[PDB]
This record gives sequence, C-alpha cells and structure tokens, in this order.
Amino acid sequence: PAALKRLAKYVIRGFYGIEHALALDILIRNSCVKEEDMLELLKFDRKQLRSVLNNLKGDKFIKCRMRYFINYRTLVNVVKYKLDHMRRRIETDERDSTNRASFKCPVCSSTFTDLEANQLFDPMTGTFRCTFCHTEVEEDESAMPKKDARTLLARFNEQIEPIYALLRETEDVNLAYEIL
Amino acid sequence: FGVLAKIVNYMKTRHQRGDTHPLTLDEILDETQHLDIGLKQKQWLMTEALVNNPKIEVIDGKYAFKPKYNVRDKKALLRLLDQHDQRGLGGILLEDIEEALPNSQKAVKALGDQILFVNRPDKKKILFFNDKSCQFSVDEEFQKLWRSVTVDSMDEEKIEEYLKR
Repeated sequence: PAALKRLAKYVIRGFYGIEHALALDILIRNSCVKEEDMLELLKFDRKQLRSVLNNLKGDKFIKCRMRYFINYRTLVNVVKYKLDHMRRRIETDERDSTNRASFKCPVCSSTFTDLEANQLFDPMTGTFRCTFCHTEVEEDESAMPKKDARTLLARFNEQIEPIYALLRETEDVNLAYEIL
Repeated sequence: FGVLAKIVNYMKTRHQRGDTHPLTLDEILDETQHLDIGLKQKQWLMTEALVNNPKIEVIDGKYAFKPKYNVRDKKALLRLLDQHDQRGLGGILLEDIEEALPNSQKAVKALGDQILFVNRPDKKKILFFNDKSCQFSVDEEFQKLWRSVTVDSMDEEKIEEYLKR
C-alpha cells in the first residue's frame, strides 16, 4: 500500500505540523515499535512525544497493544474518512451561507432578514423603521459572503479542489488495489 | 584520576583551538607541565586510562581528540536519509558543533539544502532534522485545519454509511 502511505503522508503534510509528521514517518512503516523505540531513534522528548502520541491516538490514527509493556501501531485507513470529513468541513463553507434577502440597521448593527421587513416597514414615512432604535436599513452583508474578502475563501475552496483531486484519484486507484 | 580529567580538558581545548592531530602522552604531559606527575601516574595513564576510554582516537601510534573515534565527517548522512524505510538521525546541535566547525558557515548553504531547525529539548536547545516535499493544498491552512481535524464523535461507521446512502 505504498500509494496509500504516500496519500497519508500528503494529507498530514497539508494538515499537521512537522512535529507530528516526524513522529508519523517511523509510524508509516506500521511497525510494532513502542514509544521507547520512537524516543530512541527520533530523540523527541518523552512528554512532547507523548503529547504528539496523544494527539495522534485521539485522532484515531493509532491502535495499541498492551502487554505493562505498551506497543503502538496504525489503523491507516481511517484516512478515507479524514479526507471525507475534512471535505465536509470545507463543504460547510461551500454550502450556502449567504442567507439571501438580508438587511441590517447601521445604528444598532443588528441583523435582519426579508421576513422582518414586513414588520420593520412604516407606511407614514414610506420607508424601513428598525424595531427599537428606528433607523433605515440598507442590505446586510454581515458575516456573509460578500465582495472579495470571503470570496478569497470561496476561491480558496476553488483552489483546494484541484490540490486534493490527485489524492481523490489516489483514493480511486487505492479502490482498485483494494482487491489486493 | 584528576590528572586524566585535566588531560581530557587539554585535548578538548586543542579541538576548540582548531586541531585534532595525534600526540604522544609525553607531548601532552610537557605542554600541560605534568611530565613530572610521577612515572607510576604516567604508566597507569598510558596502560589503563587511555585504554579504558573507548572514545579516544588511536591513530599514527598516538592518541587524538576525543569524543568520537569514527564518523567525524562533520556533515549530515544524507545518503541514509534518502532511504525512507531507514532514514533516521536527527540529533542535538551541540554534538555537531562539538564535532568540528561552527554551524553558521555550513548552515547558510544548508538552509537551502537539507537542514531544518526545531527548538526542542528546550528553548536553549535546538534539534536539527532533514526536510521534505510540497503540501497537499494552498489554504490559510490553519483556519480550515482547525475545523477539519474531525469526527472523533462516534456513530462514525454510521456517518460513513450516512454519506454513502
């Protein structure tokens, strides 16, 4: 599963820091080594290594053997989900959060929708009157997709899709080796 | 005993002055003015003390400096590091500075070649490691990342199933 080992190495590189990646490299071999061996070869501090191990165990990338004598090994495939969960997370940003129809009152800086217009209007003035501070409303655009500031992030997603495309392709080829 | 630690301190000072050339015990005892430390102490030093130390470099019928009798190549083993199934050696910067030359002169070339510095073992300490390749996506990385660490929250064989359906 060399491609999967590379695929795992790429996804962690984009994600994790180099400290985790360095622990991960000896681990990629999926060897029955313990913390002492990884401590001896790598020269990480015991507390710091264990923190990284705790982050990795919590992340569920690892399974262990307790003889006590303790031994650590990878489950390696919890990766398909890691890509799929992360994409989901990236999808929340991709899924519609614009909240179309959308005013805000500049005075109270509160936020409003189309639904609040039929009550925030006043016919004697022929214009919008806020609920308590009574002031005109003029569109919203608050914590919502807007001109370039958010759109740099939506583009970021546009940029993210080609970069994980080969990795999905990696996932696809891995789906062929699965028979093997 | 204490005269042997004075010899090891002189030999350590000889490398710090710039030299690892082998000397006889006499030439050491003369410079350090220990030539008259007593023939019994010179004999013990020659036939037990410079024999019980496994780190002494024996070369040219003489003894040389001092913590390494081998692998004083004063540059990183890149060739072992090429082999991703066996690549392994980051160490402590203090051993590498102790080995031969100051880090900085080598490092300017190395900062664009192989070296990575980690502030490990403590803020006063630095570990050196060899580096890598490119990332798996151009994103603010850390903002997105902190949201995508992910789903350690059960019913997850069922959250794979729920996505698949």
